[PDB]
Amino acid sequence: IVGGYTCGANTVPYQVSLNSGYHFCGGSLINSQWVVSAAHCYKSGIQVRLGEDNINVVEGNEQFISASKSIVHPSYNSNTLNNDIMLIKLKSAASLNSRVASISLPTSCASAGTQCLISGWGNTKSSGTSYPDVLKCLKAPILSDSSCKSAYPGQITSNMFCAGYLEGGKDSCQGDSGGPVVCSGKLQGIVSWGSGCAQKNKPGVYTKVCNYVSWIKQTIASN
Amino acid sequence: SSVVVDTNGQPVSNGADAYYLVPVSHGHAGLALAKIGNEAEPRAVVLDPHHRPGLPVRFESPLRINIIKESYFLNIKFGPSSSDSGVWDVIQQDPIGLAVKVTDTKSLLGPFKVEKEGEGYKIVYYPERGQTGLDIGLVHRNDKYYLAVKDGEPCVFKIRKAT
Repeated sequence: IVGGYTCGANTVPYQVSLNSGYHFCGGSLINSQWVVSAAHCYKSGIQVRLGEDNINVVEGNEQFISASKSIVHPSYNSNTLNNDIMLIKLKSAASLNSRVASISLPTSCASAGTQCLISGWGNTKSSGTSYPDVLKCLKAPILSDSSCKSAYPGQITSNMFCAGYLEGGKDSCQGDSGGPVVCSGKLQGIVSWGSGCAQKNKPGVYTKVCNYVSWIKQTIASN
Repeated sequence: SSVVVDTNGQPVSNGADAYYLVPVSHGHAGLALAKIGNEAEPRAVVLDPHHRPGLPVRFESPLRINIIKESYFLNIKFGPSSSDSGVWDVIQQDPIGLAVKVTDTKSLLGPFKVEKEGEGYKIVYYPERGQTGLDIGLVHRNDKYYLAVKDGEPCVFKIRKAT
């Protein structure tokens, strides 16, 4: 997280990390047995870690639950980044407590300017690298689609939205992918991609969760 | 879908770290720069015996994930992370052909993928993203090995972390 602040232990109870011995992507807990993330975070034998604030210490309230199914959206296109969403089923139900809570699916899509919360363990610098041990938070608004297509010509699909600050300095970054974008207590976005991190006229682009709500319900119901 | 890794078993970072490309068939060859024709500055990438360890590269994908997959379209660059200099590209140029060269611009999605080949990895060039790929091999000239398109005859690498 570039230009953010320390969340706190209990503050992002829906944030999860995707692991296979190391952290590589963020995720969002949507119910007791299902986590959503980005399609390009797909990996064999994913282990899901819940309730972490410091990832490098076994703080005790953590739960490491292995994935039972890792289902990429069937329309995911490795060339166009469209349909960038993946479902991860946990092998056992996660126990909800002060550090572990589910985030609910959105009812409608948010409109430009809505204030949103982005979190992850990604880079904190726009040039170079520095990875924090504790979870970092950032407040950022959704931007209009007209300015979004101007920033990334020919690349913005109907299932994406831009978010952040046209000035730069505040943005998501490498290592946050799959993590939550929460507006009004609703999971509205998934951190996906961007040109560098926090560069001028290069905002973050995030998968538009609201387009997949029926598919999420159908997939959870079917499996 | 498979993760690209270094010689120590660690996944290749996304732009964060540089890596030496150590060929298995040219143990004493590192990445280096050379002129092709009438160029003043060296812009062509070669394997030069007079350069060990060679020049390290960075792998960049606009995806905000910390690792590199086979299916990601990648930019490959020399020098610092956020810089725009030393970015690889393919340019028609005699007498070598489809030669690997450097420019000072960075496209959003690069034309390179890193794919498993033999006991190591090959750099594969796709003129555009949806297309069929072309392996980068070696063109023998001037006591050095110019990296260039040679489909069917890939140049095999190991990926050594810069430390």
